[PDB]
Parts: sequence; C-alpha cells; structure tokens
Amino acid sequence: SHMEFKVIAEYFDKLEKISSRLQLTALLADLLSKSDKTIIDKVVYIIQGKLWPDFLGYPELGIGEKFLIKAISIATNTDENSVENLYKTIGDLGEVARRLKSKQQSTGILGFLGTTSKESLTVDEVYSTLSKVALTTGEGSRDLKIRLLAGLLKKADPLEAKFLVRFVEGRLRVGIGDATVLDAMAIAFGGGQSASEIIERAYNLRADLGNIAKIIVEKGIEALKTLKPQVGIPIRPMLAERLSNPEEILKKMGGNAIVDYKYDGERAQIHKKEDKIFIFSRRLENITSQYPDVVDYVSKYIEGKEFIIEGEIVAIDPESGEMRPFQELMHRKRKSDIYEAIKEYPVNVFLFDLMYYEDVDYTTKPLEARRKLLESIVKPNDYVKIAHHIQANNVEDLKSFFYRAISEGGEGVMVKAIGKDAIYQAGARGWLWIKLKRD
Amino acid sequence: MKVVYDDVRVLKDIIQALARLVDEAVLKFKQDSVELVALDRAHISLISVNLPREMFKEYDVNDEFKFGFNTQYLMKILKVAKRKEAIEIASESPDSVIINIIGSTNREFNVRNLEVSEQEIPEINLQFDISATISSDGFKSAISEVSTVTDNVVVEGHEDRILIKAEGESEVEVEFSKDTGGLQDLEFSKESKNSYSAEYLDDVLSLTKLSDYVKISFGNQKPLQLFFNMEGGGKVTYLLAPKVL
Amino acid sequence: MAFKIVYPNAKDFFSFINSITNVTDSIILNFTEDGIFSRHLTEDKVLMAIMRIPKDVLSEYSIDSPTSVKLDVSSVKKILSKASSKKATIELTETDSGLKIIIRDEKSGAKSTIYIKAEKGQVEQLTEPKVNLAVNFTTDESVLNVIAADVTLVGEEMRISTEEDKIKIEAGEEGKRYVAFLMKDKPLKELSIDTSASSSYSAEMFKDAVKGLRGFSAPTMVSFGENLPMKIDVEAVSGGHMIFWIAPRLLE
Amino acid sequence: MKAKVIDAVSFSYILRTVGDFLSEANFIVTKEGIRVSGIDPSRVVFLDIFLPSSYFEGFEVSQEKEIIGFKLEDVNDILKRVLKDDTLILSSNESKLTLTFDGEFTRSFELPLIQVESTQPPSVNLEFPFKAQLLTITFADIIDELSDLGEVLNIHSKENKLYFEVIGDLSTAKVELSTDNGTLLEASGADVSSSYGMEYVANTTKMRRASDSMELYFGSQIPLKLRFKLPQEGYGDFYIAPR
DNA sequence: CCTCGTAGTGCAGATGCGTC
DNA sequence: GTCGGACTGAT
DNA sequence: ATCAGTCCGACGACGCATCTGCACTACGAGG
Ligand SMILES: *P(=O)(O)OC[C@H]1O[C@@H](n2cnc3c(N)ncnc32)[C@H](O)[C@@H]1O
Ligand SMILES: [Mn+2]
Ligand SMILES: [Mn+2]
Ligand SMILES: [Mn+2]
Ligand SMILES: [Mn+2]
Repeated sequence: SHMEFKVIAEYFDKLEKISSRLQLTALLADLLSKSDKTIIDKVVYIIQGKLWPDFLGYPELGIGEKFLIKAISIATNTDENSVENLYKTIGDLGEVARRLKSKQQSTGILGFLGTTSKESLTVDEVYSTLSKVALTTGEGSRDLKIRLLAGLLKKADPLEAKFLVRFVEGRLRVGIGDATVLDAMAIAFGGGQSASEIIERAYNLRADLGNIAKIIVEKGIEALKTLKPQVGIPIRPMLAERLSNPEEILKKMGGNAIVDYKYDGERAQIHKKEDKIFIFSRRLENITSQYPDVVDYVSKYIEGKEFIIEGEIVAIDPESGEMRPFQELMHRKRKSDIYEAIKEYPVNVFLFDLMYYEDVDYTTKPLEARRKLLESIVKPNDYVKIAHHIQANNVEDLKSFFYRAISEGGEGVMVKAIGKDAIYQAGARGWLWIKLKRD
Repeated sequence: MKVVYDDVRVLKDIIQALARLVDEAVLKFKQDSVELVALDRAHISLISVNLPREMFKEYDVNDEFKFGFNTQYLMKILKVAKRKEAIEIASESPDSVIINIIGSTNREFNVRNLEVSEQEIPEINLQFDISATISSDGFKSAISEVSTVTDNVVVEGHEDRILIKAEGESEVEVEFSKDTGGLQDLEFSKESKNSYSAEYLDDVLSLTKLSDYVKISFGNQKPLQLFFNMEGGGKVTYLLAPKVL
Repeated sequence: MAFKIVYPNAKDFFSFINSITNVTDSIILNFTEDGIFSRHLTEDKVLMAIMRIPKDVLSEYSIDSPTSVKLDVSSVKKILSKASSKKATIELTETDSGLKIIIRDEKSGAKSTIYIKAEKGQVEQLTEPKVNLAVNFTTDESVLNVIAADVTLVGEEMRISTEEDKIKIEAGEEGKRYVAFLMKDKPLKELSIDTSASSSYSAEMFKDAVKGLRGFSAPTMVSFGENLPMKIDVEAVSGGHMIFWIAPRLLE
Repeated sequence: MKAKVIDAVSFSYILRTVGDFLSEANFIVTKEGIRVSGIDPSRVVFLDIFLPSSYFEGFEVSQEKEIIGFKLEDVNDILKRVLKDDTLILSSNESKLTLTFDGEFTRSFELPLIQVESTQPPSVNLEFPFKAQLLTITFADIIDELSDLGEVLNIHSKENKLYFEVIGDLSTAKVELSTDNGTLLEASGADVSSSYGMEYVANTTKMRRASDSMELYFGSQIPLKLRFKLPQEGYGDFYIAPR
C-alpha cells in the first residue's frame, strides 16, 4: 500500500551487469528482505513473468507485438510512422520507448480547466490494472485494452517505463529463473544455507509459488516436512537422459532392468476426487475442457477412490488399433465442434505410475510396491491398458525388443531403474531414467 | 429512491455513447435532477449528461444514491425492449438495485453495486472563435466520408464558409457555406486551422439522433467542443484535445 | 471550353463506374463527339464490357479537341460511395492536376469536390465486336440473380437450351443435377425465338456479370447464338447503355 | 412416395430446427404417417417428430416399408433456397430424392441416398406432477432474451406459479407467469424444482412459424417435456435431461 | 403501395498463441 | 525439446 | 596444467482463434 514500483526497477537496473551466479544471488535477497508483507505473493509472481500460475484456467493477456507501438505512439504524442521507423532499426522495443520520455511530454485536457497534481504509482494498483486488462472481454475490446494500458505508460518515469514493456512481452532477459529464486529465499528468510533442501522439497510438493511463500512467511521456516498432495495443485514431473547404445547403461545397472515403451504424443496427469475429472499436460494447463470425451473412461473403469495417476494420450487409427503421430492428434484439439470429428479420432490412454491413493504419501517408497498396487486397479478393455513391462538380460536381448518397438511405431524404447535408489524425484534430470532414440 | 421514465430509446444512445469511452460510471440522483460526469482513461475526452425533473412521471428521491455499474452489462440489459415500453428503477438498502421492465410480459433484474474511483474535475469555461450551428444529419455524412481514409482531420474556417478537408494522398473537401444548408451563425474573430484524430470522433456518432441542431465551436490552439439540446433543457458536451501539432 | 459535362443522376454514374470496376481497378476514359465512352478486357479474354452514353442526355457539353483521361480507381471507390438525394447533380471538369469531381446536394446543402492526378492524351475510335444472335428474351433483374445463385451448389458449367419453343437450363454432374424452365409469358414479359442452340458458358463469370447489374430498374435484354458469345443489355434510370460480352468455351 | 405441401416455409423451418442436434436422421414411411426419430450424441436430449396424413395433401403411397436417409447438411442447404410462399413436391426414387418447387418457374435438386440405421427409443411411461399451457409467441420472446446470461437454467414452480430463474455470480434474472396475467389456464399438479441446461433449450426456439400453442411438463430429478402443437393434430416433442 | 432505418447475418481481413 | 553456451567447480 | 555437474534464454514456421468492418436482406412505423 505504501510501496512504490521504483524500487523494483532500480534493483533490476543492476542486473544486466553481472555474469556470476554467485554474485547476483547475494543481491537478489535484499528486495525480499526489505519488501513489506501482504504483497509478497504479488512481488514473487512479478519476478518470474506471470500474473498467476497457469492451472487456474485464466485467460491469456491479449496485448501483442504491434499493439505496443500504437500504445507508445498514443502515450508519447508521436506519429505512428515515426515510432515505427525508429523501431525498425533497433530491435529492442525497450530502448525504442526509452528516450521518448525525456525529449517530449504531454498536456491533455486535465489542466485547461485548472488542475496540477501528480503522485508516484504503487505496485498494488499496477497489479490491479494488469488484472483488469487481462479480462476485458466485452465487444469493443481493442479500444478498451490499448487505452487502459496507456494509463500507466502516461503515469510512469523514464527508467521505470522500460521493463514494463518487457513485462508485457512476457520474457525478462535479466538473469533470474526459479531455482535461483528458491536458493535466494532460503538464504534470506531461512538464514541457513543448508536449509535450502527443505524449501526445494516444499516447492516440489506444490506447483504454485505464492502459496508456498505465504505459508513460509506465516507459520515460519518450519511446517514444511508434513505437506502432502491434495487433489488439486499438481507435482512437477521428472525428465530423462539420452545417450548412445554402448556397454554403459548395463554396466551402470549390472543385470536385468525394467523396460517400458516410449510412447509418442501428449502426456497426462490425472486428479480424480471421486466426483470430478482433472487432466493436465506436459506443463501446467487445464486441458479438461479440450478433452471431455475420456472423462468417463478414467472414471468408471478405474474403480476406487481419490487418486493421482500418470499416463500418456496418443491418437489411434479409427479403423483398428494402430499408432498415429502426435501431429495427427493436433488436428482435433482446437475446435469447439466436438461431436462431428471426435468420434473419428480414437484416444487410448496408458498408465505408467501412481502417486497418491491411500490417503498417505507414496513418492519415497521403492518402485515395485507402487507398480504392484497399481496393477490391481485396472479393468481390461480396449481403451485403458498398461505399459509393456518386460525384462531383458543383455544387449543381445534389447535389440530384439527394440526392433519390435520400431515395427510398432513410436519414438523407440526407454529404460528404468530398479532398487531402493529408484525414488520418484520431482524436477531435475537425474540418472535413474535413461532414454534412447533414433533420428 | 423511485425513478420512472417512459421511453428507453432516449436511454440507448446515451449509453452506447458512454460504452465506447470508459469502463465505469456513476449516476448521481439529487433533489433537482440527475447528473453524470465521466472522464476517459487517456484524459482526452469528457462527456456530461443531465436530465431534469420534468420528464419523470411524478417521482422523487429523498436523498443521494451513488449507483455504480459496468457499461457492457448495463447496455446488455437495455436491449430487452423493442417497442415503446416503460422502465422504473428503485431500491431500498444501499447495497442492491432493482430494475424492472413492464408493459409486456414483466421482467425484473437484481444488480449488485460495484465501487468506482473518480477524481475531481472543474467546470467548463472554454471560449472559442466560431459558433457554427450547422445541421445534424450532414455532420454524420461528412465524417463518415472524410475519416474513412485518413488518421487526422483538418477543420479550417473563414468569414463566409466552414471548410472540412483531408490531406495527403487524397484531398476531399466538404463545405457548409451560407449558400443553401450551411451556417446559421458565425463570429468573425480570426481564422483557425487545427487537426483531430479520426477515431475519437466515431464514438459520438450515435448521439446525433436526439435533435436537429448542433453547435460546433473551436479556435486556434484551442480544443473542440460540440453541443446538443433536447426537450427539458438537457445538456450534452464533448471536449476533445487537439493533436500534437 | 475543353472539358465540361454534366449528368443528372449520380446513382447511375456510380453504378456504371462500379460495373466497370468489377473487372479492373483502373479506368481509361475518352471524351469526344460521342460523349462518354470506356472499354476494358480481362487478361484471360473471357469477359468484355463496353459502356456508351449518347450525347443527348447530358445537360451540358463543351469540349475543344479529342483528349483522354486515364484514371486509377483505387481510393476513390469508397469516397464516391456517398451519393444521396437520388438524382444529385454531378458534373465533370478537367485540371492540370488531372480531374475534379463536383457533387451538389439539396438535402443538407453541402458540396463534395475531389482532386485526382491523371495525365491527358487522345481519344480512340469506337470498337465493338461483330456477331449475330437469334435466340433472345427480355426478363427482370432478380431472375438472373436467382439463376446465378442456384448454380453454385452443383458445379461450374452452365448450359442453355431452347428446344421446341421451350427454354431449359441444366448443369451440374451425374449425381447432383439442376433442372429449370422458362416458359412463354409465365415468368417473362416479351419473347422472340427463331432457333435453338447451346451456351456452355462459365459460372463465375456469370456471377460477376450479374453482380454488376443491380440498380437498373429496366427489363434486361438477353440474346445468344450457336457456339457464340453472350450479350447482356440494360437501360439506365436517366439514360444510357451498358452491354457486356460473355465469352464461350467452344467444345470444352 | 409422392407428397406436396402448399407451404414450403414452415416445413423448411421445422427441418432446420430438427437438424441442429443430430448429424444423420432417417425418414420412415408407414400406412398412415411419416416419422423422424433420433438421439443426440451427447446422450442428453431426445427428440421425435410425427406428421399426420393431412398436413401434406395429395399423399400417394407406393410401398409400405420405404426407409430413406439423408445427409443433414445437403437438405438444409438446398431448402435454404426458398423464395416465397411456394409449393414443394417430393418424390422418392429408388436411391435418390428430388425436391422441386412450384412458383414462377420449376426447380429440381437431386441428392443420393445414404445408408444409415440406428433406432434406440427410450420408453417414457411417465406421469409428470405438473401441467401448464401457454402461447408460443410468449415463450419464444421470453427465451430469446435470457439466453446470454449463463448456462444453468433453473426451473422453479409453486402453487399455480411457474417461475423462470437464471442466477449468475454477479447478478440474477427472474421471470413470472400467472394464470390471471399471461399463462392461459390449466395449471395443476404439485410443487417441485429442478435445473437444466441453456444452449439445448435455446436452440429449439426456432419454432415461431409452425406453432400455435405448446405444453410444459416437468418435475424433480425427472426429464422435462416440451410439446409443440402443429396444425391438424400434428405434434413434435423435445426431451431434455436433469443435471 | 411507397419511403426509411433498424437490425440481423454472412463474409473477407487482419494480429496473437502454443508447440517443439 | 534442443544444441549450444556459458558457469562452476575438484586434483 | 583439465573432464563432470547446473542452469538458461533463443527457434521461428505454422493451424487456429478472435474481433473489425462491409455488403445483402427481411421487416415494422408513417405519408
Ligand atoms: P519424447 O522425448 O518425445 O517425450 C518425452 C516424454 O515421454 C515420456 N515417456 C517416454 N517413454 C516413456 C515410458 N516408457 N513410460 C512413461 N513415460 C514415457 C516421458 O515422461 C517424457 O516426459
Ligand atoms: Mn499459459
Ligand atoms: Mn495479444
Ligand atoms: Mn505472447
Ligand atoms: Mn516426442
């Protein structure tokens, strides 16, 4: 409430000047340590480059590349041709709009009848105005969007009104990601360098960041070891690793390893609280509406209670069971007309992991009990199946299965890890899961 | 808090001329009349509307009532009527508002009261150098003709004629000379030449069909003001800043 | 003087310029002893249009020597689309700049003047195709619009037959087929038939020709022959003529 | 088969409104009538149309088991080309259907016969605990204005008072129908409540042409019934489902 | 029957988005 | 995803 | 004097979506 947006711009001024990850991280803690409460969530949301996490089903901002030129022309009282010609030379629009607030000003109508007043803007009203511009549906929207955006531009300072343009763009070429933010927050609020792993786990638990920050600043550094996945906010996936086919992976393992199929197409994540079907994508996005046909297949055939399961969605040949490229599946997930082309595009799902069913955590248990318990909850049919769990013994056996996998389509084959060390990590790459593919 | 007005065709042009300039507005009911003042977001416009206590069918409000709304939603609830149907607005608690459409199969709507932030604005004392009182139907045609190709109009005057023309690739000209259907009043003062953006003039093209006489006034290094007059002494104003020059 | 012509009804001149703009974005004009006369042909040689205004309807005419005015109607198309008061007075004049169109109206009492940059030249002699046609009829305007609209749902070939004093129109393919009739005095006003022949005209060209006939409240004149082009003639509201030429496809 | 209707506007309208939930239908020929019955892909709305042996005059019957299907788009596109109150004739060939107008001149459109077979009629066997009847113009006007306010249409009834209510997060709407004012007569039954969709019932308002009166039966956790009274004891029905 | 004008309604013509 | 493309380290 | 882990902004060609503005076209008030 009593804050201003000048501080964030000033602290971002000295960010494209250092090239050491051990230096900018130290400086990043100052703003968080000095900022006030009840707006800390907004401050955290600002840095990454989003107004809010993208699993709440909120619409995307509509301001684009060529509309900013018009907005700047309106704000700075310059002809469209002039600003267009100036921008055509220098690519960075921020520098294009940089000088235009020092060599020219505006008058308007407020003052001809008599009025002289100006106050520094606040972060709260900036966030509120951005949120209002976000929705702006109506019928005559464009004039209600550009003019609404131009207010802050006409109520800005020369240094401040350079990163706002990039904010509208959606990318910040400054040198700050998310892991660096976590590490800086751990040092600042926590006070101990070694106390960053608990924060990392807590972030791995919940896909959001503002809620984690607010519960960290409300209860304290503690109350993090006992957070469990509710049916809702998801958990970030893990990634694989690629290499050649030497006597390397087997020497890493030693014996037989769990071998699965490398399906092609969109992945998925399911959260069914016995009443509703929630489906997520390879990133955070509510694809439930775009995928309404299979909300019943994952409901009635999976007999049980609330769970969190992971699988993959791949298009099939309409005539009979036959894999198809993800490019073909891309055709249907765009149009509102559903029951005219949906019935011609089969959607078959597979299952490869389970996360949280019996009201207790399972992400630390070894990767055999989870598979054994998941093997129970399944109904044999032609729409829900399970992965091709097979075991080989040597390199002279992988090729026999690899050739069949190639003949059956898909990108190839994938290996896994068996034993106590095979735990389901969140994020990162690791070396537990390894993939091999062709060109 | 009881207000009754007969026709809604009058309260459609005002609303569609207010939906194109702002996102929120406030209606102020007093012991004398109803006022409405609402700036624009970019501070390049001003539209004022006043309705007296003579068109209302013998109704009165005992105190103030700050009723807020959203332009799109209110304009969407004024498209129900087709013929000359009636309307009445009333409410008791300072939280909710009840709107009713009558005559045909009755309909009622419950509307929540939003909160709108507004700033202080002084009165209007803008004098100019011209008092043209040209017709109302010709202005719409002139604008829809000239402003279809250009992004800036030019308005120059003289002791005998009013010249409206665009420049650049095409030079079209329309005049309102004293010959047959032009001016009906003019002060000499001086000759002025100014410019205005072609987009801000389209937002007030549906406000025309309320009378048959406009009052175009402007001057050198001065804004643009136009005036309309209805029965009961209604007042509508529109102040527009000039171009960068 | 050198160039001074006047036309009573601007809602006919604008119709003429729209009709000639339906085939090109540039207009070539010549002012000589025959008044107003234009000419244009599509590059594919499938549609030809000739416009002639007789030198008696015009209220005023004063020239000095043959001259041409080569125009390019690109931005004036929308500007000229604001003619009202039905028969608003319009006159044409020349300038060293190239052209100046003046419009006078009485509903509101204003003026409309434009500046157009064009060069001068010399006129060209009258050129009209020579052909003889026997089968002919005169109908209204909307009938042609209906015939053009109903044919896009079957195919792109249009054939006309008038066997045994009965006019038949068939098109499409084997699966989807169209049948129509044109009897004596049932939909028609006047008729005169000598023999029978086929047309085999194109469909898009027919649609484009029909789209440029709105605004001429007069019984249109239509004729054709055997493996020969098609001619359509309409009369102006105040005075004038406009004859098209629909090319055939021979044995295609 | 050979039929003829002196009005080609109402029939075009009824086919247009039928062909908005379906994608493929099938005509049926019997000893005394022609019927159209089908179900929606969404498995929510069920509709059936019956036409007696007087709506279309000059009815000749060639065979007693004629079953002809049609693509939904082509028939609608062809019938869209109706000039004015003309006369239409339909004759059933072996594997095609020809539509010919009778106006200023003649017309002829030919469509191939497609193969389709699907008949899953859910039995009704219902006795609704409410009954009302009102004019078609009133219903059309009163539904064509509440469409753009939400999606959850809540139907509420009381003692001889049927109320339409649509409620959103920001504001709510309400309509009132009474026997004394504007709801004719025949209001009897019990007191119940339910809720239904919006788009499904909005799409059926295109019946302001071939209609004079309509009925309305509904209950609680029970499908709602809409019945339209065509001239000469003709009727068409629309069944919707609760939420 | 002859005039608006008012409103739908269909259709090209641009700009922004998410995916590797 | 992806190939860089830096950065940062431990004998 | 060198090989192994961590992290991070660009890659532009695209189907498809959503508003904007312009021709047609049926229909209801007033002479
Ligand atoms: P490709 O590299 O295009 O896609 C990578 C994603 O595919 C999922 N994936 C591959 N192979 C498997 C198996 N056998 N089981 C489960 N998931 C698989 C990975 O999750 C990658 O995210
Ligand atoms: Mn997103
Ligand atoms: Mn955008
Ligand atoms: Mn973007
Ligand atoms: Mn892949």
